[PDB]
Amino acid sequence: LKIFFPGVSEFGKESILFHYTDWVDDQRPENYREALGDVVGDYNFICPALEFTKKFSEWGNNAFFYYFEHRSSKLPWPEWMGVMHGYEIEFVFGLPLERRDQYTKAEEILSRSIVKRWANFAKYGNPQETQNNSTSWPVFKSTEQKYLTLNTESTRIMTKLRAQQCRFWTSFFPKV
Amino acid sequence: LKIFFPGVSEFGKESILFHYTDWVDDQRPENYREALGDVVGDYNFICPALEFTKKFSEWGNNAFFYYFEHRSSKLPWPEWMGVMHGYEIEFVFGLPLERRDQYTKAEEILSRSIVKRWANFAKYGNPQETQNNSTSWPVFKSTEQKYLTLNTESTRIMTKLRAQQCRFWTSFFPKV
Amino acid sequence: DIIIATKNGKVRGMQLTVFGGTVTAFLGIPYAQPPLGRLRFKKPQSLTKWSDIWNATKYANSCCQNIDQSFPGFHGSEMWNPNTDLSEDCLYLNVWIPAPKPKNATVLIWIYGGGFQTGTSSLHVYDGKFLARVERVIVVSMNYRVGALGFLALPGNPEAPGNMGLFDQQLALQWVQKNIAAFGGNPKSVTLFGESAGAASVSLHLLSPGSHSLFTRAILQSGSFNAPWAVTSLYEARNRTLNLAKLTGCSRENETEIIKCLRNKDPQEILLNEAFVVPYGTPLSVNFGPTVDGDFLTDMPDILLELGQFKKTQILVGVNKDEGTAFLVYGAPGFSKDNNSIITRKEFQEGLKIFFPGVSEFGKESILFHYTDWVDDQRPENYREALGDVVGDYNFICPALEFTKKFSEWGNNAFFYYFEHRSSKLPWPEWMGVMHGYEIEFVFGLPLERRDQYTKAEEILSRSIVKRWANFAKYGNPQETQNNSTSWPVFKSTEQKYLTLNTESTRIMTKLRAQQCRFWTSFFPKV
Ligand SMILES: *[C@@H]1O[C@H](CO[C@H]2O[C@@H](C)[C@@H](O)[C@@H](O)[C@@H]2O)[C@@H](O[C@@H]2O[C@H](CO)[C@@H](O)[C@H](O)[C@H]2NC(C)=O)[C@H](O)[C@H]1NC(C)=O
Ligand SMILES: *[C@@H]1O[C@H](CO[C@H]2O[C@@H](C)[C@@H](O)[C@@H](O)[C@@H]2O)[C@@H](O[C@@H]2O[C@H](CO)[C@@H](O)[C@H](O)[C@H]2NC(C)=O)[C@H](O)[C@H]1NC(C)=O
Ligand SMILES: *[C@@H]1O[C@H](CO[C@H]2O[C@@H](C)[C@@H](O)[C@@H](O)[C@@H]2O)[C@@H](O)[C@H](O)[C@H]1NC(C)=O
Ligand SMILES: *[C@@H]1O[C@H](CO)[C@@H](O)[C@H](O)[C@H]1NC(C)=O
Ligand SMILES: *[C@@H]1O[C@H](CO)[C@@H](O)[C@H](O)[C@H]1NC(C)=O
Ligand SMILES: *[C@@H]1O[C@H](CO)[C@@H](O)[C@H](O)[C@H]1NC(C)=O
Ligand SMILES: *[C@@H]1O[C@H](CO)[C@@H](O)[C@H](O)[C@H]1NC(C)=O
Ligand SMILES: *[C@@H]1O[C@H](CO)[C@@H](O)[C@H](O)[C@H]1NC(C)=O
Ligand SMILES: *P(=O)(O)N(CC)CC
Ligand SMILES: [Cl-]
Ligand SMILES: [Cl-]
Ligand SMILES: [Cl-]
Ligand SMILES: [Cl-]
Ligand SMILES: [Cl-]
Ligand SMILES: [Cl-]
Ligand SMILES: [Cl-]
Ligand SMILES: [Cl-]
Ligand SMILES: [Cl-]
Ligand code: NA
Ligand code: NA
Repeated sequence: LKIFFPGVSEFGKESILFHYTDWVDDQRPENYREALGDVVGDYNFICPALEFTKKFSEWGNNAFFYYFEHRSSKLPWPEWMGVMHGYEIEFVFGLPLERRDQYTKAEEILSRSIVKRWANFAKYGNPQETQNNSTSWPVFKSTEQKYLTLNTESTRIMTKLRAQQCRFWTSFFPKV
Repeated sequence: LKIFFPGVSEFGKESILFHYTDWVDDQRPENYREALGDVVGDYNFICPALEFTKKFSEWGNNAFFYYFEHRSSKLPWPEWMGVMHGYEIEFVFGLPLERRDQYTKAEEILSRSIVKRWANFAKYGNPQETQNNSTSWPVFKSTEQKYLTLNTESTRIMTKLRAQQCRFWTSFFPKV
Repeated sequence: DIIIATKNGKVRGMQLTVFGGTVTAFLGIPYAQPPLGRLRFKKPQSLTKWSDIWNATKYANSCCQNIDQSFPGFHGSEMWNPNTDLSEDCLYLNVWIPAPKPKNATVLIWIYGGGFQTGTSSLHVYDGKFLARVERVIVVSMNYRVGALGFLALPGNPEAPGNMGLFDQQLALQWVQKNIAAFGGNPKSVTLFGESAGAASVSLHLLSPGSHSLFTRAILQSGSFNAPWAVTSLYEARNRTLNLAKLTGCSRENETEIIKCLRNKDPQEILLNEAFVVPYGTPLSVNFGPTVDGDFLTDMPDILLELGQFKKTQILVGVNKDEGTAFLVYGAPGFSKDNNSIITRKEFQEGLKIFFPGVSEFGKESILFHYTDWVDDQRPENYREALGDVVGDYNFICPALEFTKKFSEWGNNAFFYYFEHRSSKLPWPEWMGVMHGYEIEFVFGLPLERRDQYTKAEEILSRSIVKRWANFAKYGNPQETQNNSTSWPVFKSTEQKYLTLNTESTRIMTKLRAQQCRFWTSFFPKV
């Protein structure tokens, strides 16, 4: 926390530790490894993207939020780093549509779908994949905060990503 | 804080200090004297009474909440202790209706009104003073949290007493 | 060196250090032909075009006007008196711009009050250099003609049509439309703001077809055109124009001759006679003000308001906690700024005669009935407090609240403030409380100057108002979004939520003076 939160009241940092280390439970050895990464990505990316989406949508425009959960079959970084920052891009750009290329079959399908949703969004303002019985992507509203999960198995509609974490980053931390 | 919050993580207590000492501004010499009392009465009385009232009312019953702001003309405790715990009782019981007794005129009127509201509540479930162009006492709802202020000058309808303080006592502190 | 090219010529401004930074100020830019001689009492005539550099390096002449001589040497009163020479050649304006030159800055245009009989844009409390520095808006202010010179009316007749001084403001809003891009300003984002008669002025430009496209939003501090002092009737205006003629031996039979005669008079002769054009007036008399002229104002403005005939845009509207007090030392028996002014019932009564001259007896008993049902009859400052509430509720507070309601019923967002902070530096005594006119220095940021003996809580208070005023102007929403500030709710009929402005805690409340204004608003207009 000292690395990532340099100045950084001591109480600021205890507060991050308090929020992120109420273990369930204190047994699991990868507890603190998993907490540091969530701290970093929730503070830096996830809550600020969710807060932008809320505020933006409160002025009346349609907004769609995704949660990307697929780890590349070809990721060179180790397993513990999971679904990393930067690693949806090759799905968005379609690199897995190139079969010459050693991605799984489920990855081609996954990327074909994202490409289609990205392109429908661009042409028509609506990120639907309309042909293949795909889960329908609901608009994101304050109040419901529905988002769509992107993964090889089943995509889901869920609500209020990191509600508890981001209440922390969003209401409390800016105060310290 | 050590006196009132004995065991009492150190971080618990810093958190109270953080919440209650963001001065506006750091100039005022009675800043810390005023903060300690608010800490004590918000934690011990005010937020728990407001949370009870909310939760109770969420099940459908009419609920009325008052904020008593009048300091007795006869208070023996010093001025800085202000509108103290325990000192509405003599207004509720009508002691100021006894003129023999050295309370101001505005205090007789104030107590006559409370007596009337207390008694109408008891007989009719509605704490209104209906005859003397009195401010009407709105029910307390979650959502609006309207309450009525009781004082000699003008009674008011206000909303969300100590909203910021009690978010602290109510959501956060129980965690420490 | 800082020269800006305008449609009529180049103008040179001056640099100013404010808070370790710099604002450029162009004080004294002319915006119309001087309204002298043949032009006296006429609509401002557009400005000719000058080669060479006009130097805008000091404030210009203030318009001719009577001066407050009640309290010589007293800063409370004399802070409002003019501080540049009086002259009929007073049609000038001031521009303050952030340094560096902003790219497309929001514009705040100030319109001073003074009962339409007095005032000037060059007062210290109207100095927009703090706003420019702090919020990087552009501040513009203008002098416009006051008294008979600015509002004499002989309805229909262009030699003295009425409302000239509102036309002066207008022609100034025009100069901003044509000229303010040159200065880095956005003509498409202009907010008018003004206090007292200056606020009534802002509210009539909301009603004037000719002003519709010369601004975006409006702020009205302690004033609106539905206040009882704000519009002179056609009846009264004629009486007054003829009474003026009579008093200067200018009675004629050819109204065009009355005017030619009045144009031979000299400014002092005219000024000197204004106060007596009415059999009696009050400390709140507006002898020569706005009239329905069929030009600037096309119909009684109460009718325009009721029937939704005004520019559709957001408004910010406010009043101060003790509007009425300042007037009581100008003629109410037993009042004085030099003591605590505990008056008697019979004094209260004689005071209603002061403020409510004609004035059915029953009208006045009705005010007494409404305002003297004591709770309770014990308190010695009871009648002192009632007279001031009477005066400020009738004259400012209820008419501002009624304007806000009616305006908002047509669909626009509206925000209402209740200003409750008394200046740590107020020279007037304590009993006069939060006085009319004393929010202005907070709005203009004078308390941001620490050199200056305001408390810390006052700096913070003014920084916040500045921020809310500026967000309103740029974005139509008077929020202070960064510092966990109370959120300012829109004002709706039905709820009538308003925000309180004070050093301790700001609140959301509802239905300011509900009981008082039911009185002024439904009942009194009947008497
Ligand atoms: C409309 O004007 C007349 C004019 O009366 C005035 O004469 C002016 C030149 C000026 O000196 C002024 O002070 C003076 O009163 C008003 O008529 C007057 O009204 C009062 C009360 O009604 C009488 O006591 C005066 O004697 C009377 N004067 C004359 C010569 O008729 C009239 O009141 C006015 N209307 C209003 C009330 O504004
Ligand atoms: C508060 O002062 C007022 C104002 O009148 C006076 O101003 C004082 C400060 C003092 O210089 C005094 O001599 C001056 O006249 C007082 O009202 C006055 O009351 C006096 C007492 O007889 C009357 O003579 C006046 O008519 C009246 N003045 C007017 C024209 O309004 C007032 O009595 C005083 N009261 C206090 C101390 O509460
Ligand atoms: C400056 O911005 C211009 C428009 O900005 C305004 O839009 C208005 C409708 C109003 O809402 C204001 O409050 C906005 O700020 C734009 O058209 C101009 O071209 C811009 N000029 C520049 C940068 O030179
Ligand atoms: C739709 O379905 C076909 C066959 O089932 C498949 O080949 C293709 O990848 C799908 N298209 C999209 C847009 O996902
Ligand atoms: C109602 O009013 C009367 C007279 O104004 C007063 O004596 C009494 O105290 C009031 N009653 C109540 C219930 O407050
Ligand atoms: C304008 O001011 C500048 C000061 O440098 C100078 O050129 C000149 O004296 C002025 N022009 C006048 C006085 O008309
Ligand atoms: C009145 O005489 C004046 C002299 O200029 C003139 O303005 C006007 O035409 C005359 N009005 C009439 C027709 O009486
Ligand atoms: C916001 O907060 C800072 C520090 O607490 C303060 O210096 C500043 O005055 C505030 N800004 C506004 C717009 O009130
Ligand atoms: P304002 O301009 O101060 N004014 C309204 C008439 C009070 C005298
Ligand atoms: Cl475990
Ligand atoms: Cl799917
Ligand atoms: Cl989650
Ligand atoms: Cl302080
Ligand atoms: Cl009441
Ligand atoms: Cl509170
Ligand atoms: Cl009393
Ligand atoms: Cl606040
Ligand atoms: Cl009120
Ligand atoms: Na915390
Ligand atoms: Na009546």
